[PDB]
Amino acid sequence: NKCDVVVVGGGISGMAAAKLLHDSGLNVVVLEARDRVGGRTYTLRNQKVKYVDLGGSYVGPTQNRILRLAKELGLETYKVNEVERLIHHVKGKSYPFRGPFPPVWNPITYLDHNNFWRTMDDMGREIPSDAPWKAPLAEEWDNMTMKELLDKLCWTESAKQLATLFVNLCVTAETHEVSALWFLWYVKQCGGTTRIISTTNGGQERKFVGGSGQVSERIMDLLGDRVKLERPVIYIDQTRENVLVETLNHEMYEAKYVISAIPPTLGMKIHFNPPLPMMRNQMITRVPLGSVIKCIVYYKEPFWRKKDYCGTMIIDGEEAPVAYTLDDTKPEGNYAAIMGFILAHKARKLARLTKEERLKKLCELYAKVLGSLEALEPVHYEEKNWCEEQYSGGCYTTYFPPGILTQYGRVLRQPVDRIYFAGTETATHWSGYMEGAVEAGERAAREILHAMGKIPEDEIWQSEPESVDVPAQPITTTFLERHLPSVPGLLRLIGLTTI
Amino acid sequence: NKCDVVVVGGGISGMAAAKLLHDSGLNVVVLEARDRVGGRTYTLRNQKVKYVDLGGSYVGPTQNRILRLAKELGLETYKVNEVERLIHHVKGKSYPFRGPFPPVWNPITYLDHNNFWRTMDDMGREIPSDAPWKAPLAEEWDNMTMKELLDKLCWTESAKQLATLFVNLCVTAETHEVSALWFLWYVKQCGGTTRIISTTNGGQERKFVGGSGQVSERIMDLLGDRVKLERPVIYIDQTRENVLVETLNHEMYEAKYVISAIPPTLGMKIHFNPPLPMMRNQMITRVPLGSVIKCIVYYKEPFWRKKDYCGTMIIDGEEAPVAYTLDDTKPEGNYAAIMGFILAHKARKLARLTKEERLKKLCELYAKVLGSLEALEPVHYEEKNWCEEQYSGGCYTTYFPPGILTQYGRVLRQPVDRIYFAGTETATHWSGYMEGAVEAGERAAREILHAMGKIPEDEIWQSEPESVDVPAQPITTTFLERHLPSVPGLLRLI
Ligand SMILES: *[C]C1=C([C])[C]=C2C(=[C]1)N([C][C]([O])[C]([O])[C]([O])[C]OP([O])(=O)OP([O])(=O)O[C][C]1O[C](N3[C]=NC4=C3N=[C]N=C4[N])[C]([O])[C]1[O])C1=NC(=O)[N]C(=O)C1=N2C#C[C][N][C]1[C][C]C2=[C][C]=C([O])[C]=C12
Ligand SMILES: *[C]C1=C([C])[C]=C2C(=[C]1)N([C][C]([O])[C]([O])[C]([O])[C]OP([O])(=O)OP([O])(=O)O[C][C]1O[C](N3[C]=NC4=C3N=[C]N=C4[N])[C]([O])[C]1[O])C1=NC(=O)[N]C(=O)C1=N2C#C[C][N][C]1[C][C]C2=[C][C]=C([O])[C]=C12
Repeated sequence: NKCDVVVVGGGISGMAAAKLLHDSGLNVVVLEARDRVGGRTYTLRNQKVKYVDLGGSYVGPTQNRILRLAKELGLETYKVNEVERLIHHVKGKSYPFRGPFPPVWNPITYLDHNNFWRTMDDMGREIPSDAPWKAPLAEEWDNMTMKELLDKLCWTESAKQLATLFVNLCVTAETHEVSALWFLWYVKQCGGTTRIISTTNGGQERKFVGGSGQVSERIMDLLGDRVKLERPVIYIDQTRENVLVETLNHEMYEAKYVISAIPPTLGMKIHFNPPLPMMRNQMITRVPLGSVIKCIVYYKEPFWRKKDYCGTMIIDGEEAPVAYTLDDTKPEGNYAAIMGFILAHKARKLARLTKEERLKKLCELYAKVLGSLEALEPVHYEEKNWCEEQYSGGCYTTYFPPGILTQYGRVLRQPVDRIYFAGTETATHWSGYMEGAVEAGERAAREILHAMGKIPEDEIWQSEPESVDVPAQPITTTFLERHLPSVPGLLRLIGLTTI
Repeated sequence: NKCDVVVVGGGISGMAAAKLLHDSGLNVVVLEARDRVGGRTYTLRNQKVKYVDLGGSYVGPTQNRILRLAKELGLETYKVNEVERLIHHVKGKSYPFRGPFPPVWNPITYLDHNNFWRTMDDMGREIPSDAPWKAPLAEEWDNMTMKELLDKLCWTESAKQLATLFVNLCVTAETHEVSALWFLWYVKQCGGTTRIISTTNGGQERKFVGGSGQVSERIMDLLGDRVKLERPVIYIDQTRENVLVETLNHEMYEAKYVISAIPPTLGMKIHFNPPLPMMRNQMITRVPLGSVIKCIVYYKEPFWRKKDYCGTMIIDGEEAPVAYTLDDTKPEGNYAAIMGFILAHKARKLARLTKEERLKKLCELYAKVLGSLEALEPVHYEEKNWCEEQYSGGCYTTYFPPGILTQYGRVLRQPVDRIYFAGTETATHWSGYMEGAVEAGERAAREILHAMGKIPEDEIWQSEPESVDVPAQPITTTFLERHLPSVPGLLRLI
């Protein structure tokens, strides 16, 4: 019934917010729509897999908030396997390699690939993490899709194809679906291209022992009966002295403040009194989530390792159901498995098939890429299509179509009277990730603490000490990477010498 | 409590559906979120204006369903004033003209303008009205914005600017916000460029005497206590023998079938059991509505007529708050007024001002364009910002960003178990308009009649006889319009 703060949503963001407020001495209630906590994280447990993350899973260096929260809750990490060679599969052929980036030998194609990644980061440096709409060329960049940007930037099909794969994998959307400004912001706010794509020293370095679902579960344990499951919020009324929050199962909650810790568009599932301000009213209809099926195929042994493959495959081409895989074997070396993502339009297309049909397609692809008949002998399979989730809307996160970020971006975390906004989408560092969920939840909680006069303004945004367990190596470039010309740059140099 | 069909939404589409079902002998209930019917139509009445449409207003030739429904309800139309000259205001100067298209005098610019409009219609001919995703180049066209298309097509800035205005005015969205495939479909399904932009012989020919709100109001009169106001639907349960529909004020309704007659994205305001199928679940997060403020400035007399101007202004440029106006004077010649639309990003930008500040900006603009100090002396002002509406989401209609129509378009009117889908967004002719609302409402109603075994399959989609009161003249082109080369075409000949 009556409390200090109602938190809507029991994903990592809502749970982090509720924990901070509870630890500060406030009476909190978490209203969660599902019969479980965790949201876009979900750890399945059964005999065949022990445990498997079907949602968010990976953590890495510079993600210090999720690492600190998880450590406090008694969790540990382990390293994703990257000992052996990675594979880039292009035009029906596999090319083994080492390092974060697939190597290119052709001098022209090399210049083009080098320029693409460099330019992504160059453009990123002009975009403020906390206010992308303030970039000098914000409007110009926001009014084009990533498809248009790639068409302008990439002078080789090889670079364009890899860049396209990169976009699909990063944001589970097509290049023509997303704003260039928003995408460039997204990469920059994760620390740039190298940091976002890397396993070793990047976002995919580690997983939690026992699954990421334990983060939300263990906070629920701490909060006890304060977390209310199967309580979808339907109505928020701010016309009176205290805020009134109503659920689908007819219960009413009274609070001084509310934290909305749900994906921005899912705010549409709530009826507001008074109506939302114009800008937010329209913003929440303009911000979809991406499309992905996460698929895990289990084998008797991690047979790829014997061929000096780590299990990482970057797979180009329309025919391939999965464009990217990682070894998902347990740290102990058992429950051998390959994790793959079916991305964007392919998630839409292949959802039509049965689970068994998708398993067959994946195994046949992996057999081709790994050059191994053993890939045709799976022992188990698990998958989750996030497009079907009423209380997620998709995965991994919210994307912005052309024109939206400059027009509506300012609104994302602007309080509406006594409602404050959390959720990973409102983060300024690793927005879209579990790390961003923690940042946003704790920041929203502190906004309320400030509103109550409990903390000063300069304490709303708090820095995070670097993890001792997961140290971050700096991102470096070589002299040649910095100064080699683009393709048009080389042609301009040719045009001058000839004159 | 218990009925045959629950209709969610009491706009024109929901009302048309409910009327058809009621007239067929079925027990219907309409659940409407607001304290009024009409939705994206709203007629305000007061002493100063008599009546004014603040939402949808215009009807015209080929819109035979809305015309027939309105006639049956006892309504009449009158013609929007287009007797005198139209004005095109470009680079700070007014150029009076006659006919639907503003003239172009520079020869290269003429070729470019001619080619733009022609190409829009050429492309439209390859897009099926009932299945735009089946266009031969559907994917190619859906994967680019209208901005990209205009950049490719328009070899002059003059043509590009006018084309941009056209897009903003048609769909209350920026060229970079919308799919080219969807926009080309939208124009084609209204009958093409000439039909959509024209007052005389086009979509803006007429208004209803007394306001368009009377359509929904008079159907509410016919249905009596069957329309429930201030009943926002929050929950639909299809797990049992009968469908259960719950409202925010705690009431429960039981029906054999449901019609959803709300904008597609507003389906998000309803919690579903079982959950929606994947494709619809995601579709309804990908389909926003446009942004517009409709503004009506009142004057003592229709003074523009004395200068041989009809009141139509096409106003280019970023500085102008309003890009397009029409004379909104009553058929009797009193309550003189100019109607203008503040479109897309300008609706967002200028919403920050006060009502009085917007009035001043409009009056100063109209004084400039009409070249008349009389424009600085308004007697009254009314406006409505549709962006602020929880139960509309915007106006005039839903737009599709790049990539959405091909991936999710098939889902729009696909039934979900016992839920059928109406709303103007699901129409195949004048989708986006009051006409489309009637088409979709009646079609959804007939889908249910077929499901009940009351009518055969071939009766779900029904043709409409042409209005005797509002006859349609055919759209024609000249030999030169058809065969004159584009700018690149002329360069190839050189
Ligand atoms: C799904 C997914 C997947 C599949 C994957 C992934 C992911 C996902 N991610 C993301 C995460 O998960 C996120 O971010 C988080 O989780 C979020 O959180 P938040 O904010 O909290 O949210 P959520 O969860 O959603 O929650 C919410 C809640 O609420 C609720 N509700 C609703 N509604 C309502 C409610 N309640 C009451 N009422 C109402 N009305 C719900 O239910 C919930 O619960 C991730 N992340 C991380 O970190 N990591 C990872 O891993 C992940 N994942 C992914 C990844 C990928 N990666 C890849 C590989 C390679 C690469 C490269 C580059 C890039 O960029 C990427 C990549
Ligand atoms: C807003 C607007 C404006 C400002 C203007 C205009 C318009 C609009 N339009 C459109 C119309 O209005 C529409 O289409 C209709 O109305 C629609 O109908 P429907 O489908 O039925 O829908 P609605 O209304 O929305 O209804 C719905 C209902 O539902 C309800 N709900 C929600 N949610 C819910 C509910 N309930 C229960 N529960 C829940 N949950 C609500 O409340 C409602 O009631 C139009 N149209 C026509 O036809 N006409 C006109 O005029 C119009 N307008 C406009 C126009 C413009 N024009 C321009 C000038 C020049 C030009 C050229 C070209 C083009 O294209 C255009 C133009």
